Amino acid sequence: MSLSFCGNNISSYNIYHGVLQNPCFVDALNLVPHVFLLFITFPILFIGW
Amino acid sequence: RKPRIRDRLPKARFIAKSGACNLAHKNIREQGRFLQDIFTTLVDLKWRHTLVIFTMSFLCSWLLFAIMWWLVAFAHGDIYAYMEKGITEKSGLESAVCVT
Amino acid sequence: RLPKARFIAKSGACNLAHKNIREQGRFLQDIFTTLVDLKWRHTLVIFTMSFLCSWLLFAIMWWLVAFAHGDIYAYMEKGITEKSGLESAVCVTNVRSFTSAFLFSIEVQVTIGFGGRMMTEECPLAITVLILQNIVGLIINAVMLGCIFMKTAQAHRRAETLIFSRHAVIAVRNGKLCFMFRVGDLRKSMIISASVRIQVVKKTTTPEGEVVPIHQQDIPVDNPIESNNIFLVAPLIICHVIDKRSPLYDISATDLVNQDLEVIVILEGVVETTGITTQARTSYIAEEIQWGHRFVSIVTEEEGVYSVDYSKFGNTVRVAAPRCSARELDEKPSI
Amino acid sequence: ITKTIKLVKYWQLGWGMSDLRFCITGVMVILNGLLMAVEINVIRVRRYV
Ligand SMILES: Nc1ncnc2c1ncn2[C@@H]1O[C@H](COP(=O)(O)OP(=O)(O)OP(=O)(O)O)[C@@H](O)[C@H]1O
Ligand SMILES: *[C@H]1O[C@H](CO)[C@@H](O[C@@H]2O[C@H](CO)[C@@H](O)[C@H](O)[C@H]2NC(C)=O)[C@H](O)[C@H]1NC(C)=O
Repeated sequence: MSLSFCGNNISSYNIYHGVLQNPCFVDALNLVPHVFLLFITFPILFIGW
Repeated sequence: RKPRIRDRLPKARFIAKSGACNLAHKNIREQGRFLQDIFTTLVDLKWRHTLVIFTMSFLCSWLLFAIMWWLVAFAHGDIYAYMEKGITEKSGLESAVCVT
Repeated sequence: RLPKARFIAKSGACNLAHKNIREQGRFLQDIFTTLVDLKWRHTLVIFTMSFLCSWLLFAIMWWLVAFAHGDIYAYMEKGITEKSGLESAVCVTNVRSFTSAFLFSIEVQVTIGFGGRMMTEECPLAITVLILQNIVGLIINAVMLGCIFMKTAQAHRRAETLIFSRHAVIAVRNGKLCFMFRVGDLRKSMIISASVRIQVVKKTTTPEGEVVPIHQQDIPVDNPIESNNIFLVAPLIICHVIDKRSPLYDISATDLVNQDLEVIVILEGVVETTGITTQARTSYIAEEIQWGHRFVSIVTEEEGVYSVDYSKFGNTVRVAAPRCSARELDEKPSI
Repeated sequence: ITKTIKLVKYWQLGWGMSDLRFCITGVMVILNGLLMAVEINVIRVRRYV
């Protein structure tokens, strides 16, 4: 029942065969840049100049 | 005082009875608002806003570096090594789970 | 060629030499004072470098300690599974390589302390190193917290931003010669208990044959009760009546050009926003005083509230004023 | 940069010439590029050293 970041099918996160050549890692890295933007933006726009 | 009624604007009030300097500066050489200015606004906040910025900052830092750690424990082939339920954790010892 | 240097540079910052001064040396108190007064772009570097160097040095010491007792030597030669290694006198459980010792440091000083790396009571050297590491960590942490807070505390103030007019005007007022300059403000908080002073500095002799190359001769700012204090919220014109008792009596526009002289204007007050004393200065040289150019009004009359401007700060309209002396000014008042 | 990596991977697989998911990604890349352009232009246009 656990939520799956990369889907729950077993061992579908078997990241052999190249570090970044996996069907899921690309999405995650793209999400990392988006999360970074939101966090920095919220902290500098919750005060204002 | 209808003349004064229409003269409500025409009035020699250099400083308002409150005390402020009711004036108007213009045509000045505003160089900008350099970064450090924002930090000064951080000092002169009120308690509700200071508490909010405090807690929000701590939580944002925690979540951000947690996301980073999540990626790290992903790339090292760690989450998969744990997900292998052949045993309670069959080959999870030698694979050097990057973060235990 | 090079004109004799102004006892005060235009922006301030008295530029005078200082030769044959006996050295006062230096003190480490001074290094600390230099540390506190840094700017961010170097504080957030010296701070980080202190931390990283601290961790690395103590990790090296830890590695040596785990070397002497042979912690590494026992660990590496391990049999299948584990019978020989765990039970013997290891000094720091589960340190077996540099990176491991590094992690042990970073877990000890910064107070993380996970638990995979436990320390036993069998190696006095280990106890002394732990004590020393912890004390060093506390001292470094305290001083860096102090520095960061001092910046967060005394950054309520900024660079001195006070603006004098560019030029000076010798004008006519109340049927007499007069001296005028403009003093304004761009800051927010009105200066509290401000004061203004004017000093003429020129080489003088003394009839008993003695010279004093840069005299200073305070001179009276005009005011209806002679009070050096001055309120300022809009640009002002700090005047100066001229009389035969004032040191400017002997100058006309003809003799102004090639004349050795100066005026230094220094005004001081305590800004209330930062609660701190401050003083600003200017200095006008002979060639910088446009004669006769009476000042141009600034304050207007907008409907509800008065208004001022700053683009036309030094606009000098010109009017007729006598081109003659001041002694001769009262010698011949006929027409 | 994340999108470019995603597109090359989206590349090698060659699921389709126009397989829809490849089509979208491409669109997102170009707008991103246009935004990069504006940032550079704004640097020059306003105060830049
Ligand atoms: N509108 C204004 N905004 C900012 N500063 C001003 C303004 N008007 C005057 N000043 C200050 O007064 C001083 C004398 O200014 P003045 O009216 O002579 O302009 P300027 O010196 O001829 O031209 P600039 O100010 O560009 O050098 C200047 O150092 C300036 O800092
Ligand atoms: C998890 O399960 C899926 C199936 O739901 C697997 O993918 C396919 O499964 C078949 C066997 O039924 C295998 O041959 C291949 O792995 C896939 N189909 C092929 C190539 O015929 C796979 O084990 C996991 N999911 C993925 C990534 O396909």
